[PDB]
Amino acid sequence: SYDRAITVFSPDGHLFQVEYAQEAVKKGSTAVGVRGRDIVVLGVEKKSVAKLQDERTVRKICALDDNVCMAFAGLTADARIVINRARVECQSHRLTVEDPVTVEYITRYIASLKQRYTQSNGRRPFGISALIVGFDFDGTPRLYQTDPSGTYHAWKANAIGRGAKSVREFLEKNYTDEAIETDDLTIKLVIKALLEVVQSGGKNIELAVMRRDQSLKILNPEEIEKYVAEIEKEKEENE
Amino acid sequence: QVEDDIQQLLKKINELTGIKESDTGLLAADK
Amino acid sequence: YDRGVNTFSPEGRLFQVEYAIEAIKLGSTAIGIQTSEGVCLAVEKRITSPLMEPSSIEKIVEIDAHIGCAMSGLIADAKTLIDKARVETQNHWFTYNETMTVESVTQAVSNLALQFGEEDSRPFGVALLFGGVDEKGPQLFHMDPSGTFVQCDARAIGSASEGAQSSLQEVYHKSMTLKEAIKSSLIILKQVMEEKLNATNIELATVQPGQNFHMFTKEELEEVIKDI
Amino acid sequence: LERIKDYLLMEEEFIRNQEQKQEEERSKVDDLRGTPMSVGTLEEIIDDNHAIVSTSVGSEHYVSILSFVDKDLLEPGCSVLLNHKVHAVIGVLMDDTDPLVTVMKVEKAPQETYADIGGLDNQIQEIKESVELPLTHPEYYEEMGIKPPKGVILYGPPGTGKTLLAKAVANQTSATFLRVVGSELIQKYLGDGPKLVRELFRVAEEHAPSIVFIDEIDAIGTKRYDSNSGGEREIQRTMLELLNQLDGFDSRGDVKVIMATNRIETLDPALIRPGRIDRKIEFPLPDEKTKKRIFQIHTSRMTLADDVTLDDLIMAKDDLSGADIKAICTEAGLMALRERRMKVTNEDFKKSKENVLYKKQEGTPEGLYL
Amino acid sequence: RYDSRTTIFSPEGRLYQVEYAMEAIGHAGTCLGILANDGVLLAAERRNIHKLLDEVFFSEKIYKLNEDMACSVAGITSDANVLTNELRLIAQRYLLQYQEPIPCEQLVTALCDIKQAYTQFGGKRPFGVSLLYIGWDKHYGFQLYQSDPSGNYGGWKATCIGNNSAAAVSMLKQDYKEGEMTLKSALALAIKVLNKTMDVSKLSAEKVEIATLTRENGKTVIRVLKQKEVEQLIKKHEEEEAKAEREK
Amino acid sequence: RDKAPVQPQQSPAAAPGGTDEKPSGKERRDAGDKDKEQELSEEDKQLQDELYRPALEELRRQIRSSTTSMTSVPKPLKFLRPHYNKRFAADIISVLAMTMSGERECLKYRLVGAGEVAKEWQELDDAEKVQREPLLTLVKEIVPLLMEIEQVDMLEKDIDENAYAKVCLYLTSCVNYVPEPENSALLRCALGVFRKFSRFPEALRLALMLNDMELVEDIFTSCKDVVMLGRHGVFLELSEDVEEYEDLTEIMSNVQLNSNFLALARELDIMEPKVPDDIYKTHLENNRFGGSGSQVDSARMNLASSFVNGFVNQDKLLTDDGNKWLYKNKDHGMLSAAASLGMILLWDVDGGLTQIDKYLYSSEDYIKSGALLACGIVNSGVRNECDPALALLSDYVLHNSNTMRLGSIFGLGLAYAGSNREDVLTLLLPVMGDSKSSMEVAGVTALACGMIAVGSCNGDVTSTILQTIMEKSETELKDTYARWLPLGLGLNHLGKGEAIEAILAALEVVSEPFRSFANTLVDVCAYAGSGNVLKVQQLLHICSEHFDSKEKEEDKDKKEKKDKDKKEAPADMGAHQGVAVLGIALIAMGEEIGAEMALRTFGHLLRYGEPTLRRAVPLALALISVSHDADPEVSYNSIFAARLAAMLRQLAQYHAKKGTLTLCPYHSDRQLMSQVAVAGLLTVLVSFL
Repeated sequence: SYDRAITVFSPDGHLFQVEYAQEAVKKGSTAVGVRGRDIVVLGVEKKSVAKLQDERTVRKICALDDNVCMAFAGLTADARIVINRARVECQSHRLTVEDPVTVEYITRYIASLKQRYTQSNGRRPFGISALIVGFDFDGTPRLYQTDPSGTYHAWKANAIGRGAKSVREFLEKNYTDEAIETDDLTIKLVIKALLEVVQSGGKNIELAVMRRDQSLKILNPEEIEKYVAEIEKEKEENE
Repeated sequence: QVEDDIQQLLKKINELTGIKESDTGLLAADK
Repeated sequence: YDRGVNTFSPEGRLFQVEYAIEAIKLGSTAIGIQTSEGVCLAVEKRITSPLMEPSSIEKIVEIDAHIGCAMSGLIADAKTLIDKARVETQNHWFTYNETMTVESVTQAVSNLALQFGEEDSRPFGVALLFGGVDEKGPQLFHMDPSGTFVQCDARAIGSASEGAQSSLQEVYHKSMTLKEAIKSSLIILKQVMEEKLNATNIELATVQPGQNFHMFTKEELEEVIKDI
Repeated sequence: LERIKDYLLMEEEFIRNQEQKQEEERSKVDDLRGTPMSVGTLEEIIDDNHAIVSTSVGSEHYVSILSFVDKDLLEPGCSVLLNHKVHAVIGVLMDDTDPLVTVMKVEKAPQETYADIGGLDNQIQEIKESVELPLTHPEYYEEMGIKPPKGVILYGPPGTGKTLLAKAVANQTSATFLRVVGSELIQKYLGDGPKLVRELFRVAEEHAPSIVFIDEIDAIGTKRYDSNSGGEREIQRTMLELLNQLDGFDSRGDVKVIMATNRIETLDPALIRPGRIDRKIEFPLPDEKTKKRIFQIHTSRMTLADDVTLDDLIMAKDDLSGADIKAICTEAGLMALRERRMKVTNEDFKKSKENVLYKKQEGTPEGLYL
Repeated sequence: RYDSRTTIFSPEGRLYQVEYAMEAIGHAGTCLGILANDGVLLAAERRNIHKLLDEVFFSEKIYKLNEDMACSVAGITSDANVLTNELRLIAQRYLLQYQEPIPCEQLVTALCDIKQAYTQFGGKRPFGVSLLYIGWDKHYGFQLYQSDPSGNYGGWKATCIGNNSAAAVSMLKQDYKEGEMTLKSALALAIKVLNKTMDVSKLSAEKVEIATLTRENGKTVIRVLKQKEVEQLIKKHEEEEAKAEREK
Repeated sequence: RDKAPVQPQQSPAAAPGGTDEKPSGKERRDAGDKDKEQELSEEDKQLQDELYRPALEELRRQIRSSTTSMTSVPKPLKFLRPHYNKRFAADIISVLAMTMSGERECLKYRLVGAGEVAKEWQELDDAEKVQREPLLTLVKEIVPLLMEIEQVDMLEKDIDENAYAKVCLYLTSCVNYVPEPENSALLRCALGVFRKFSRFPEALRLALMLNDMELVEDIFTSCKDVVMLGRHGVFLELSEDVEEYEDLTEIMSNVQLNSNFLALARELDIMEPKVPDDIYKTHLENNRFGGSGSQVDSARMNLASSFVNGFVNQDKLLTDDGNKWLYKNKDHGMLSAAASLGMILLWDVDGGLTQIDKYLYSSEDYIKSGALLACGIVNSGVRNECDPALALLSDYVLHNSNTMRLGSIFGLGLAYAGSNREDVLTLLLPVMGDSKSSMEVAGVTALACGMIAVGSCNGDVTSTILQTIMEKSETELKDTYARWLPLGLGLNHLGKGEAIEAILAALEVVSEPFRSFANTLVDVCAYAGSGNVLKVQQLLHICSEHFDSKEKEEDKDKKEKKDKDKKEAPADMGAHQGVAVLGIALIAMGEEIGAEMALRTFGHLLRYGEPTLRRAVPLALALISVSHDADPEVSYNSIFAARLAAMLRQLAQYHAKKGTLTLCPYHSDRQLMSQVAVAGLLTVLVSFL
């Protein structure tokens, strides 16, 4: 019983820092991710270019292997350390059994490390929640999410960061059965998610794709302008 | 000047009505 | 005060273990019933979103080919304990060419269910139900965070366990049959749950001595649901 | 041009307000009264036409009543009229209308009515059927025979309309309203909280059916001061007196007790239980659609061009309040008088938007998170 | 309220010591580096300008770290020595392992991880030091980076130190340049920034410090320049002030 | 910039410096100048100077309009003939042409009485049709029909801003502040633009203020063109007065086009949906029959209780509750109970005959006369109940059928409102020529012919009410005659818009204060209410008249007059002392929804000691509310616990549970301080569905 420390329970059976460390994620930048049937795609919002510096270093979407893709929320330093560890874990797994690394094993690694990191004596838990997207077994699209407690939790679409309830609520009203594939409709689905974002500034949108066989492709802020134009065309056709 | 008129001269008619009423005005139980 | 695992109470007791027993209560419910025909077992999933894929959340896991489990509380302490049991069972088969019986499984788990110590960490926050078939027929086993392990004939855990045990002792006797205990359990489940009972809410795990393999029911559980 | 009628009606109102023998028995009662009609205070009442009073300094007498003004008016703890010649009780004095009434008993229906809401129309219906329908039309409690709900809790983010709904219930009212800010209940003495509780709710119970509204009541559990004698073992006594006051005895009365908090987690579970408070009421930040209703209402009486879409001020920020939109309006007016225009254009909204989202919502210096 | 250690969180979730480390940064020396191709610069303000020193070190904030990289620094001064010895050791380990100069980004992330390991672990004092980066590589050319006690690092082109440099960043945005790689232009711009932002009347050269880094034919030399060119830079900038008062 | 280069340009008198300086000043005329135009004292000398001199008129109206003037300012614009969406256009058009043309329209509207101000007025009308913010331009352009061509000139696209905004603020302010004759232009040109428009109850409220007969034909070919339907039959019949449903049923008796408007818009179809649906959606219990019908006995309170039970309308149960309750009853209460079966059932046309038929032609005069009274109560479209009563009426002094004359002349007054029914009034000539010593013969004569005659075409001074004036002044006896005959006189005066009938009856009538009280009755009824405050200061002075019953009705006119601007209706009548005046305010609250200030006045008015005023409080007190409601009732139980007070309490309980039909019967009630024979007609104030 108190917000210190991590080790003792509440008198009604809670952990304060486990519950409180998710708030740092919940005040963090928004990053969504869906799975198609063949091409999986995701993206972050709030690029927030401050007019005088470069932004190629602030990239919140990366990869550990050619088959898996990353995202996170919360603070950036824990994401840096966890991904730098996870690359070496992926490569050590590759040094073992010669398969491409399954998404399930590396999510069990990351959440397990995060949890046994939390259980120890006075280590501040990683206030992040990762998005781990891959299509490995005959191109079966999978995306799991993490938690500061360290619970991998398999979804079909995902939304975190600021206002994640509303952004996930849009996918409730959007995600019918016949999404994909239909890759173009998955493209427009990512575009409608970016239009349903908390700010949807139009130029602060950064999205990355994976066709389950190719590499990670960073798009261009003219294709997305065409996507916003055809989405506004669909809104006018609704009228 | 519709609602302005309405409030202004209606309260003025009220006050002018009040002015002529301000001018028109001029035990055995246990003792 | 009570502030830590290294301090008794003036009357008892921990006062950390008590808050772990309190932290049992937050979880979803689960019910197992021992029948000499075989051990049946059930759980609620408590699905939040339609995006939340239902077969991904694990409640019944497989430790041995004839030993099931069910978890109640913190997911990751339970995952650690399942990991250790999965290691230790295999070592017992390794060193003995035989199956570790489920009571001995539970003694092995409860050896460090309380080995909590930060110097010389915290105690764990999950209660576990073990179902299996040893040489003496089927076995149903109930442990706690405090390692006080005992056998139970039909134990219910988690949230709304009081009326579950009440209506369970209302219906239970020693000579039950299989499908009767199955429907008797899922009646109590749909009495303690808040949502409409369907194919995604619950899942069953049935182990039999002649049907040792596949301690699970997949979408025939729909047919079991529609018979009520 | 409306200054003429304004000044003339104001002066006529003041002059008509300043516009304020035949009876011989009344003059005989006047002559039974003294010329120096002194004033005293009661202690007890004895049935034999006379009772015991107390003087200013503390002399006490068995003095009788001029019986054309009733003795049922007399209660222990009242100020009376006394004589000099036999010191007899002369009559009833109008009571000390103490500064508790002049501060707390707000006579005024303050501002705009239920058309000043945003994101409402369920909670309005809750506070309506829990306070107004027990007040105005309690014929349905005849029709069934059920108790009205007692207590109301308003809780949510700061700037949600706790203040606004408190002013709304005090607008449509027919009962005496009382208002307390929850930070007042600690003073620089030992045991001043329970005295405040007892005198406050006694004055609440004495006049009429009433409504007691207290706000920021959470400022008593999670607040400490160097301006505090005793401390937690007097805060607990203040809480315990209010505890017995709220859910006590003796048919408490038609006094609706309505509370309003920012946070909810640091509060006594013995005070959110029913019996005390039957209608807990959520105030979430409701929707991105009634943003436009608050922009509509808060610009309903200011000249503005078209020049903007409220969707531009929907896709800017994720948490919404009247504290957002009214700040946008006021800062737009500051940018309007900054550029000496009317019919407020878009650039005022844009600079007002950015400067209001920055001041204040960011958290915290970079970085963290980002 | 929820103060005591660096670890664990305060319930928001916010932090205590990262914020207080930045507020420890703000009361220190002001430095800057500028947008320049074919070279890059560093500026620094002399703390403790008392007359009984020696200045026989030639470098007080600048540390020519590997060959082609220097670093300004700001904050608690002994922790800067602690980090700079280790950072030279990291760069020299990289050179030992590969026989290639370090391409500066993994160097920056390595130092950020060194700082971050003291952010998570407990109970240790995190380094209340921000510091700059200039350098050259085989992949991007001249570079600029901003280290932070959080472990976050920013690739800038015009950098930021604390309360004495928020107005400097404001002047850098309002007087932004792009396209001109002429180093004397950026040096005059930096002279203007330190003329306004430092409270030194008429900008005495003993209170300033300027270091540059140019690419010469294979060598990538670092120029800790002397005082007389600083003097004529001051006279040039004050002649530009006379050009500014030509509008009167 | 500085005024050094541009300021001495006013000094030369050469034409080219003016003819380029004034376009140069036109570019800076977007802000007028740098400042508040301190060129004035130097350029006012340039007045006497005379090519582009209308541009000099633009400069001159610009600077004189810029500082201040009331008549010389629009003179360069009326000399200018304006020639040669912008900020400059908002300046010289919006504020300068609005205020400047406004003072020209006011100054010439009060001064002369040209076409120049008509052309400028239409030009500013067009320019504010460009600006498109109405409300202020409209209320400015009222005071210059001009407003007619303004509306049909303005009304093309925007419907609800002009209709709702303009017709709301200018209808309310036109009845509020404006005198009557421009309201006809509101109503006729609003009949034009609303004749263009849909949502016809705007035109039906135009039928409320107009009372026109062409309108209902147009709105029935148009509201039959828009096929709810019986519901606009309902508020059609509620909205309409006595004249236009009989003119409507005669011209629609000719045409009818489907005959369903002869079904709806005379009678019986406002009332066929309600009473079954009244039984259906409402479920009223029995413990107020038994409890409120238990409030003891005494043949008064009990008699009143029968009335209270009777006005209960869950079936016509209190109608058919046995016998021996009316046998306990006595004469005028036997009128009240024989009519009470009328009061339970103001529907069931076929059931009315077969329920009243037992009490028809009975052994008792009061049972049969109150029974035909009940037949007059239950309906207004039957007219076959006339002849059994109508045939009997003549008695020639004071026999039975004169009491059937009271219930049947009154109940037939309840029954029909023709263009002028004349046959029933030819029956009314041997009624006033009969002149029984019973008051309510001439009472229901005047009141019933007034109910026939309310809504007359600006009234009439015809030989009907002229005859009752001369036969009124024939006999000066029983002053209730001298009170209730000017009732029906003023009822025939209702329907006025401009009637000089107060001057006509002023010449014929006035005398000793019986007929000066007739003068104040016509003075009350001829003056329904407008912005006409001169009779309100007349009310202030003649309110202080020493005769204290012309005080009663003359001050009682207030709730008729200022019924819409009701915030001024709180007055200091309680602060006065002429106790009938406290009665007058006690009337003046009345029955609408009754806010907390009204019940706050019932705080003091509830507590008074005279039994006619303590009697007078629960009536309007429970009319104004049709615990909470029963809280002042049990407070009245705390007041008494006389017999009058008990009766008053019963009346209050009954109450607890400008259409002329609700305007007449309470002014018929205003002589209550009297016999129960008067209270035998007390149950004829039929103003509620």
